[PDB]
Amino acid sequence: QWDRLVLNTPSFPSNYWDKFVKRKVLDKHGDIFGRERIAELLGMDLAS
Amino acid sequence: GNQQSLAHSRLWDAVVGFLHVFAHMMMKLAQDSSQIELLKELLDLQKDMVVMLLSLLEGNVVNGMIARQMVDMLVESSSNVEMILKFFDMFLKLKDIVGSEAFQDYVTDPRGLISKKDFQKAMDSQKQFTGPEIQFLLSCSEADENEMINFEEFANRFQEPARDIGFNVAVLLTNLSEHVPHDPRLRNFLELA
Repeated sequence: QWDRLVLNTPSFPSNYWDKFVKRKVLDKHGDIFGRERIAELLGMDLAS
Repeated sequence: GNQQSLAHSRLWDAVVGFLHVFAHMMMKLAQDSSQIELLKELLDLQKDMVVMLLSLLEGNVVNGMIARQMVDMLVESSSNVEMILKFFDMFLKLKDIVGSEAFQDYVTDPRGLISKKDFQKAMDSQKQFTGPEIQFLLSCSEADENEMINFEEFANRFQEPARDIGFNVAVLLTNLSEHVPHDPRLRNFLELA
């Protein structure tokens, strides 16, 4: 429950080699859960 | 004696012919909702056919002659087997997509009826079926009026009658894979199933 906070924060992948995770999870679960839903959950902007 | 006699008999040819007829007949009977009983009886006949094969493959050693003969028969009848496996997996993924949330927000109907166009868009968004598969699924779908489709009934229509035949096919494929290792042709069927 506590880890739910950094899902949408822009600085989620700090102190970790992969800063492109959010994109990987988007490309992995976009079709099933919904691209817009994944974007809202992870705090990303598709156009940006 | 009996197993070897069947192995050297012309039974295989009959098996290939039955596979062809089954593969085309299930696809045709799926579209029409008035032939559900005929489809179920056809599935039961196919189940008994798979049981006989399983029984022909009783007590065989690793790399058995009968095992290689049945693998050769399968690769001879590859197309029909692929059609049957595709028939199963299409409805499995249809059930999963119906349960999925994307279709839930696509339908936008309290009555539980999905339009043909919206169903096509939802499938194209899921990106799991090819275009001909979309057309065939739409054809099998039964629209009561104004292209309103009852997706729940459409998904559950072919679940129960096809459970036994699918399990028998899976058991046969597992037995063939575990008793005939290092066969490049069988891996194609294993990955398609």
